[PDB]
Amino acid sequence: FNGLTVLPPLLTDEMIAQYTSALLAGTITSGWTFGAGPALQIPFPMQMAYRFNGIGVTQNVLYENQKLIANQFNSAIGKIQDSLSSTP
Amino acid sequence: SVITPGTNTSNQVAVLYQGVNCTEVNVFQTRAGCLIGAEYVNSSYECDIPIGAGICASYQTQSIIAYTMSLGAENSVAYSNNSIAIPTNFTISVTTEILPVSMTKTSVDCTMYICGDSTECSNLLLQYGSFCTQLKRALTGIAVEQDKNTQEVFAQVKQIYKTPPIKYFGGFNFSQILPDPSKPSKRSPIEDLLFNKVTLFNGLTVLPPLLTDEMIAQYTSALLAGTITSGWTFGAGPALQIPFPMQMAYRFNGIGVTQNVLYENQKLIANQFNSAIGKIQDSLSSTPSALGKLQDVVNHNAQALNTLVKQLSSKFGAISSVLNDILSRLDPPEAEVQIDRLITGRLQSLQTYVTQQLIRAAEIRASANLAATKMSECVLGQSKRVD
Amino acid sequence: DSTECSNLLLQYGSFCTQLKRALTGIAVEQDKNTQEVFAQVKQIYKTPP
Amino acid sequence: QIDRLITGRLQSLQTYVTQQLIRAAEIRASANLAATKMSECVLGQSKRVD
Amino acid sequence: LTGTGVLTESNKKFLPFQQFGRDIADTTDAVRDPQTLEILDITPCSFGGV
Amino acid sequence: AYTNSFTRGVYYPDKVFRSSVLHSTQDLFLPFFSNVTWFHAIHVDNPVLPFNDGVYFASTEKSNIIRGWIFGTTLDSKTQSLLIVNNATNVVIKVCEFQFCNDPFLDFRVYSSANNCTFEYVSQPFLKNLREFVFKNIDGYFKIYSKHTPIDLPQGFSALEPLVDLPIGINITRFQTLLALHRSYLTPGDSSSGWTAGAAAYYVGYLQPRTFLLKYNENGTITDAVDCALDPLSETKCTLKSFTVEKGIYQTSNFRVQPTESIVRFPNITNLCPFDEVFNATRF
Repeated sequence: FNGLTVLPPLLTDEMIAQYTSALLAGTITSGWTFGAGPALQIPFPMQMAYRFNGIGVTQNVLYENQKLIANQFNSAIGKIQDSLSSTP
Repeated sequence: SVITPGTNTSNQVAVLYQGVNCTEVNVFQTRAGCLIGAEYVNSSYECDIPIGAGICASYQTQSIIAYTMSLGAENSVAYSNNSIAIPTNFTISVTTEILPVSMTKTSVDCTMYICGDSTECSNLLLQYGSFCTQLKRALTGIAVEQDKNTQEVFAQVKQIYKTPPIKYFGGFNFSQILPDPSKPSKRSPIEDLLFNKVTLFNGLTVLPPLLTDEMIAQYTSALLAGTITSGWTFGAGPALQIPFPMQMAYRFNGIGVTQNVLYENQKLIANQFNSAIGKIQDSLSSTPSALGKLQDVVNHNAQALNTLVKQLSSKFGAISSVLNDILSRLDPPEAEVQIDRLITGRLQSLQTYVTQQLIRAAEIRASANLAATKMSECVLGQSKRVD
Repeated sequence: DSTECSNLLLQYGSFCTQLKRALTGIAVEQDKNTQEVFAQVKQIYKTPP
Repeated sequence: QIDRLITGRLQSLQTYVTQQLIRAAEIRASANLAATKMSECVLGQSKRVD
Repeated sequence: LTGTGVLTESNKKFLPFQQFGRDIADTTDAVRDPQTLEILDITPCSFGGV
Repeated sequence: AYTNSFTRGVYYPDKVFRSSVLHSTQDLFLPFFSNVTWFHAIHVDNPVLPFNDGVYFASTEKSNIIRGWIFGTTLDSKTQSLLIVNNATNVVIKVCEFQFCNDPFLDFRVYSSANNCTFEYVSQPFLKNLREFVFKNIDGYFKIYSKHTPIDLPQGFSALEPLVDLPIGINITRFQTLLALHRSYLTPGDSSSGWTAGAAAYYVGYLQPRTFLLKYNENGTITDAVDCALDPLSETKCTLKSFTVEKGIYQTSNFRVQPTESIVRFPNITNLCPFDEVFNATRF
C-alpha cells in the first residue's frame, strides 16, 4: 500500500459465535427470564404454551398438537438452509 | 501505538508496532502486530485496554500483562423436562440513563473571518461568487434545528401541574428529585449535582438558546408533579388524581403480579425505593466518566472553534500570514498572487468547518429523537418493550 | 517521504491532524457497534448434554 | 509546481474521509436497529406488528 | 506590529525581555509601549450581526 | 571526558509572553540526556572546536579564568574573524579580521595583527555559581542567550533568557575560548605547561533541531519542558499536549525503515561512434 492500513477487529469471529451460542442456549432453556434477571429453567413445551397464550390462543391448543407443531417447525428449519443457499 | 496505564500510576509503557512482524522491526507476536514491553499470560480477564484480535493489556499490580479477553462466567442452568424455577422475593432497582439533546448554535461572518476588513481583499473576494450565502444559510438551518430538538423533547405537557403542599405519598420519599424551594435556581439536588459535575473572536459568534435553563427545569418539574399525582392519565387527556399506592398496584398488575403482593409489602417496597434513590446520587458523583456524552459534546464544539480560529495564522505557502505585510512590502502585481493563496486557504478551512458541523448536527438530531420517544413511552406511560 | 515536500506541507496547518482524528473516531465506533449488539448477555450459558 | 500536487492530493484525501463519515453514520443507524431487534424479539416476545 | 482595537491599561506582568503578549490560539492580546514601556491591552472594537 | 546533560539548556525562543499555556516549538535545542564534552580550565592553550550549529557553554568557576571567545572561519587575517572579550569593566565585541597567533594569547591585554574593523560594540559585563550560555548564528545575526544559577550539572530545571542579538553577518565555522591568569608570562607560543590558575571547569554541547513542548507558568516563565523525541511516553505527551496522560492506547507516530543503498542500472554497453576514424586518418 501507499500509507493505508486495515486495523483488525477487537472481537474475533470465534468470540462472536460464542456469544451467539450463549444467547441460543439461554433462550432454549430459560425463555424470557434470563433477560430480566436470574435465568429460571422451564420445560420447552410449557414455554411454547406461554407464548401461545401471548398471542391470544389458549394453551390447550398447543398440548393437543405438540406432534404436528414440532413437525412443522422442523420442516421449516430444514428448508431455511436450502433457501439461503439457492438464492443468488 | 503506545499502551500506558496512566501517568499517575506509573511511567512504564508498552509499544505496539501495528502492521509488522518483529522479524524486521520482552517480545510478543500478535495478529494485531508485534507487541514489545508486555508479557503474555495464560489467564483471561475482563479486558480494559483493547489491543485487537481478542488481545488486551493491563497493569498487573508492577508489570503490564497481555491476555485474551474473558466473555464472562459459565452458568449451566439445570434443564429438565419436568422442573420449574420460581422466584420467592423481589428487589426494585433504579438505573440512570443519559442522553444528549442539543449543541451550541454558531453564526459566522464571511468577510471578517476571511480578510479582517481589508479593502483590497474584499475587492478580490467578490470575484469568488456566493460561497458565504451558502455557508450562512447552512449554519442558520442548523441553529433553528437545535431549538426544535429541545422543543420536541421537553414541551410535551401542555399545563404546568403543581405539586401539593402536604408531601406524603405513602412512604415514598421523592425529596431527591422534587425541586428544592430553598435554592434560588429551584433545581432538585440531583439536577444541581448534574449542573456542577459538567463544565466547559474573529467573526464567529455563539447564539444563546431559546429556552433558558430555568424554563426547562420548570417543564421537568411539571412532568414529575403530573406523574406523581395522576399516573398515565395526564398524557392521554385530563389529569385524574389517584392515590400513589394504588397507582403502583396498577403498575404491578401491568407486569403480571397480582396487586395483593403490593399491598402486603408496601413498607418493604418503599424502603427499597428510598435506598436506591439514595445510592443514585453517590454513584453519579463517584464515577469519573458517567457523564461522558454531555462532556464530549461540549469539548468537541470548543475544539472545533479553536482550530478554526488558530488556522488563520497559517501561511498556506504565501510569504506571510498577515495581510498588511503582503500589501506593504510588495507591488500590486505580486501581491495579487500572494493574496490568492491566503484567500483560498481560509475559505477552504471555513468550508470544512461547516461540513463537520452538518454531520454532527445530524447525529445529535437522531439522539434527540430517541430522547423524545423515551419520554413519551417511559415517563408518560408504561412500556412492555424489553430493555 | 520527500524532504522538500514535507517542508512545504508543514505550512498548510492542521489538516492532517483533523483527518487522523476523524478516522480514529470511526474505528472506535465500529468496535462499539458489535459490543452493543452482541454482548448483551452477562453469563455464558451452556447447553445440557 | 509542487503546490499543485500537494493541494490535489490533500483534496482527494479529504473527500475520502468525508465519504467514510457519511457511510459510518448509515451503518450506525443499522446497528442500532439490530440491537433493538435483539433485545425485543430474541430476549422476549413483541406485540409490535410486522 | 499593526492592528486595530481599543487600548486599555494592563494588569499583567510582562518579563523585561518581552515585547508582545498572546492568548490561546495566537490572538495578540497585549503590547508594551516602545516609549514609556507601559503594558497595554488590545480588544477589538465592537461588532456584530443585525 | 563525558557527562550526561540533564534537563538543561532550554531557552526562551521568541520573546512573546504567554501565561498558563503549553506551547510546542520546533527549533535548535540541546537534546535532553545527551552527553557533553568536558574540559578543565587549568592549562592547555585550547584547541579549536568547530561551530557546527550552536554551542551550549556551561562553566562553574570563581576566578574569571575564561574571559571571551573567538569565532570565525579561520584564525588568520585572511577573513573577517570575530572577537568577543569580556573584562572587569565592559564587553568589547569586534569584527575586524584581526590576525591571531598560532594560539590565542593568555592575558598583555591584546595580541593580534592589524585590523579593518566593520562592527564594534561595548556594554556592561556578563557577570559555585553556574554560568550557562547558548550561542546561535543563523539568519545573518549572531545571538547570545544566558543564565547564572546557584549551586557538576544540577538536576534542577532552568531556562536561558535572550541577552544580545548582534547584526554581524560573518560566516562562522570555528570557535575557541580565551583564558587569563594573574602574574602570568605571555609568549606567542607555549607548550602544555601553561601557567597556574584557579580550580575551574567548563562543558560544551552542540545544538540540534528538535521539537520541544514548553510549559509556561502563571507569570509567563517557563517551568517545564518535554523533549518530544526522547522516549515513547514523551512523544505521547506531545501528541496530547498534556503533561498527565490517562490510561489507554494512543497512536503516536509512524515508522518506516530507510533505504540502505542506491543503485543505477543502464543498458549494459555504451556503443561509440567515429572518433577513432577522424583523428587517425593517414592523409588529411
